[PDB]
Amino acid sequence: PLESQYQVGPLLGSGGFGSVYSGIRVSDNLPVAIKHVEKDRISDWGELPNGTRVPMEVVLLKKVSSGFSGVIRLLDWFERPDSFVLILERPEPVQDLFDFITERGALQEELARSFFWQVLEAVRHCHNCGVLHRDIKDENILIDLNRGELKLIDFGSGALLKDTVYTDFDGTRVYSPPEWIRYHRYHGRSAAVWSLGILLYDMVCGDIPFEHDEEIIRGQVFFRQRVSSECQHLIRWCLALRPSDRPTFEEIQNHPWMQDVLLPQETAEIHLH
Ligand SMILES: CC(C)(C)Nc1nnc(-c2ccc3[nH]cc(-c4nccc(C5CC5)n4)c3c2)o1
Repeated sequence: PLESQYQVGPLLGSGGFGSVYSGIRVSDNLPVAIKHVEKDRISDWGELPNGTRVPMEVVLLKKVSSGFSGVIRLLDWFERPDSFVLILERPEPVQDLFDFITERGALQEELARSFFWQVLEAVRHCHNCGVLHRDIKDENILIDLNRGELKLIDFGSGALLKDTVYTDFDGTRVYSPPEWIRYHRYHGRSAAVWSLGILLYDMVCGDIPFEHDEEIIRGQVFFRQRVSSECQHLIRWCLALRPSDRPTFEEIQNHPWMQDVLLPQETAEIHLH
């Protein structure tokens, strides 16, 4: 099944719950990415329409797959005795937003606006299709350098979206909201908005605002870089301590800092080429 259909490049990276290889489909030469998940390391098992037990990442990616390219395409998946293999789209040339920010330091605001807008569009699409990612960060965002288009990746910490409380959490501590640190309780939308504020701060400052649990709970945001007041306001709003004080996605995208956003293609010519 697999060996025939795909040629395997080197490793692209690995985290908890996954290892990802660069790869090529032999039939069309289409660039792919090949993700392997060990069954013994899966803490959160999903179920398909078929009534078949597979990793949650597969459930979530199937639920969001259609014309929309702000989320990574799941092309195919396989089961093996001890593992699962996911075939995912791979743009070329591409670069991880974590590496991209590392290289450039603070992003100019025009570029941050485009990037953050596209992530917001992506996350809205996820919620629309019933999916909550739970690990929004620079590491889980890819830049298609030719098209200036961003893509959410790694739904291995994700869950079905629900409007009731979540008591489990598998994503990145430093990106997690204060309600999780203190009460091991949160709600999806409000918690995602927090992690997006961490993301925006990362984009405009070159680094994340908080390292320890104590700083997260204090919720005081210091800017080490020149950032506009409109941008500051938005970040501080997303990073409100009390979830109900956080903006909704509509209110984020209607904020004054998010006006006159560049199209992706414009974003590439000015900022990436
Ligand atoms: C832990 C991590 C980020 C490796 N998990 C992950 N899960 N899926 C991917 C994933 C899926 C499709 C992809 N297509 C292209 C990449 C890729 N390209 C360049 C650099 C990177 C590194 C962060 C992994 N990924 C890709 C990754 O990564």
